[PDB]
Amino acid sequence: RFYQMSPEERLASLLNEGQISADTKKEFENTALSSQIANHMIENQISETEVPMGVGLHLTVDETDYLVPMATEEPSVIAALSNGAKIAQGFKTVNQQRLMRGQIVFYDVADPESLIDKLQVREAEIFQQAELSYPSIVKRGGGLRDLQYRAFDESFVSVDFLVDVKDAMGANIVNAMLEGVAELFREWFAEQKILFSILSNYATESVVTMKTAIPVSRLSKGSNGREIAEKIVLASRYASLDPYRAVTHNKGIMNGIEAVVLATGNDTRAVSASCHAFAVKEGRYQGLTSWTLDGEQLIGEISVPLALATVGGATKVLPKSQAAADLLAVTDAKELSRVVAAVGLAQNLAALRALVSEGIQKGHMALQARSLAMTVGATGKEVEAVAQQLKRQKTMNQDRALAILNDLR
Amino acid sequence: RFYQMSPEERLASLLNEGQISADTKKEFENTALSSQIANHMIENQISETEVPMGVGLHLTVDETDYLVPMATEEPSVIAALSNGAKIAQGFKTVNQQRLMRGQIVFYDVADPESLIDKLQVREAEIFQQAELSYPSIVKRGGGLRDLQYRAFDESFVSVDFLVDVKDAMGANIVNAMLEGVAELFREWFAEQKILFSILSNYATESVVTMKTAIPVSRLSKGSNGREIAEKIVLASRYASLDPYRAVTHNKGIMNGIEAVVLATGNDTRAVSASCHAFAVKEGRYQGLTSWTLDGEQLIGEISVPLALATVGGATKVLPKSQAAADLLAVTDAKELSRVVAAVGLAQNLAALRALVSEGIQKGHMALQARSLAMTVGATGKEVEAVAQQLKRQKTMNQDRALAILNDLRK
Ligand SMILES: CCCCc1ccc(NS(=O)(=O)c2ccc(O)c(C(=O)O)c2)cc1
Ligand SMILES: CCCCc1ccc(NS(=O)(=O)c2ccc(O)c(C(=O)O)c2)cc1
Ligand SMILES: [Ca+2]
Repeated sequence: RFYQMSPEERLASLLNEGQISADTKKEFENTALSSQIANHMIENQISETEVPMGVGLHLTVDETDYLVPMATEEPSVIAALSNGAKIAQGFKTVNQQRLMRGQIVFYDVADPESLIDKLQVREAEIFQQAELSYPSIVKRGGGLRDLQYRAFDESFVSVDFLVDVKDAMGANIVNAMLEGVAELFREWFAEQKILFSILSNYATESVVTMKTAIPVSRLSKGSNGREIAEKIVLASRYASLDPYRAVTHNKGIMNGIEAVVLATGNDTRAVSASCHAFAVKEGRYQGLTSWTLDGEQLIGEISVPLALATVGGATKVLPKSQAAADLLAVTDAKELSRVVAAVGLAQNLAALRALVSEGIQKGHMALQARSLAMTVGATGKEVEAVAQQLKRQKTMNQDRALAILNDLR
Repeated sequence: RFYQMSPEERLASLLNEGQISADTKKEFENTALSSQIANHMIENQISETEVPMGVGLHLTVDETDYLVPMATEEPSVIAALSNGAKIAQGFKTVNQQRLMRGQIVFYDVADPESLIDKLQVREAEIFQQAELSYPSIVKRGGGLRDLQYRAFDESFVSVDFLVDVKDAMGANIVNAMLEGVAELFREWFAEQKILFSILSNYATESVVTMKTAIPVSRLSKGSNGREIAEKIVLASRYASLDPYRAVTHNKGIMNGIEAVVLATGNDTRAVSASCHAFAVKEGRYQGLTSWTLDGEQLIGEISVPLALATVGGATKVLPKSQAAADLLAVTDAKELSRVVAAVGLAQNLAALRALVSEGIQKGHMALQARSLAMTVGATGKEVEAVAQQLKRQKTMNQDRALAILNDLRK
């Protein structure tokens, strides 16, 4: 059976059955992550996806400078982060919490108030069972912190667990705790029915809020920085009115956030789900940032749930995660979340400035022009000279870039 | 001048400045994607992230069987997809559309009605110029299909463009078209002001709806399949009541969807943004699937916006994307979206069945027992033999798995 075959046997079988070509088999064999690691981490393993990784520059958070590992396939994301970080100069923490959530959900509950009374008088025993079900997190100074109770639909009761999982994302800790407590619940309440017991990825107790305050002159190379700031404010407010913009606005933010999450070995689906769900405010999907003009400064703020990890999951077992974490110089998960939120705000700034100025299309083209200048051998003032001239005609390629460079030499 | 340096020079500089260790530099150098490709795709390039890729099994969509490339770092995702697909047996398309969206947004509009009237009488010219701004897509049978107009509070007007981008995701086509039309708008309306012109990732005209119908006996190896089906229906209903569950429910779906999107070289942020926004219904974030009982069958349905690509972006320039596409063997992007939506529904089925039965933790450990057996060298009948013995006691690691394997071989 395929599940029980070695990776080599799996690839040989796919080729034999005509499901992949010999060239595809050879490419699937071209890997850099150890086969033993890859085949351990997932099931039915055959190969890997390689996502380019680069370095985001100029980010400063609470007066500490960072070099940001960013894994993405999308052109201009990393250059845009670097551009936004450089404009903003620095980011400051406004607020931060870090707890992870789980739930045990009962169903067919005749009297939710009565069930809640029986749970609430037993909270000390629940906390003791939570520790017994995962003792190591308590030893390390974390563990269950709070129990909350919600009733739904005259049938359901959610017992909400708020847990300090220290530097892990917390799925294994929380799920082990919940399974152990659910076993005790089944002993105590043999006639109540538990539907499921599972983590929640909606990590509303891991929200971090970061801000920046930018002199408006930094928003343009000319004298119209205030008029750019006013337009950034309008574009950000427009995301609160039109979900077709809000989705794209937040997608841009996530181009930066997801790139760091992926590079550091964190779970990209969990961050995406928590951030996009948090975008729903007052019943409408809206932007995750706010931009306002205060005096002669453009003020930006982001607020996102970032239950990120510096240990566990794929943060250590994948060697590239460890390499990215060395570059980023962060071992504390609270700090990781502050940095990642700042990346999202810097990314959004670069996007909004471009959108309301030359446009993102022209912004991409300017990056392409500079790349072409560098590829054909321009150095120093030559790079900006070739790139600026490339921008004056619509067709750009290496032949034209070299002709410009050689004409200038 | 980090953007000008070569990748090797970048890594040497980071080492020289004490920002990375020698061991980190060596690991960053351990790469399988061509440096020339990686350095041209992104900026400030130094290395790559490697995401394990496996094969999701048993998926059938509209009576065609598939083998699904899935790139993920999370244990159990691929085996869970395979389990859900096997239980479901097959998926059927309910409906599908495929158009991409962009917008030109005007601001400080004194009279939105008058502006819309002036644009609407000029649609032929808008259609003529959208072609001129990207003629290849029209030559290929695509292009602009519809213009819509929305006015807002605070003096904004959005001109909405609905575009057939054929097998591309469409960012380059749509953004080029919008830029060219915006130039024409500026010539026409000197007193109006355009705030921006950009695609929308909220691809509500690329929604696909897929369904499955499952005899309830298939939900348990015992005689209680109907009772499992009832609990799946209630767990799915609960996601309509509690956003704390809905987010996790949809995250599970996206473990499967994102794995295929990533493996095929598609943009994972775009799919995540469109799918999670689409989860908002009647002002509340809810599940992307529905499960009901009808005719002693468990009936599941998913509906997601999937503006996916089989050309462009990273679908061809990354060799692993082409390898994944060979394995998957879809004919066009519409078919890719149908398969990916079916993956999401199969994933959700496997998750809900486990949640209401033995629990996800027990399901993870059963898979870990087999994985440990294979990691230490078990083959054939040894895989299940080692795994079954591992589950009889508490310690789940490689040392114990190897001790069992060597003992069984004595
Ligand atoms: C210094 C470069 C200037 C131009 C530029 C700016 C940003 C990006 N990347 S982005 O922020 O990820 C991004 C991409 C596409 C988008 O549509 C959006 C959005 O609409 O908000 C955001 C790319 C180019
Ligand atoms: C045959 C395996 C049986 C057990 C099992 C089933 C599914 C998965 N993966 S999953 O669907 O991606 C997923 C993971 C974690 C989750 O909390 C959820 C959710 O809550 O919906 C979903 C893993 C294990
Ligand atoms: Ca079916």
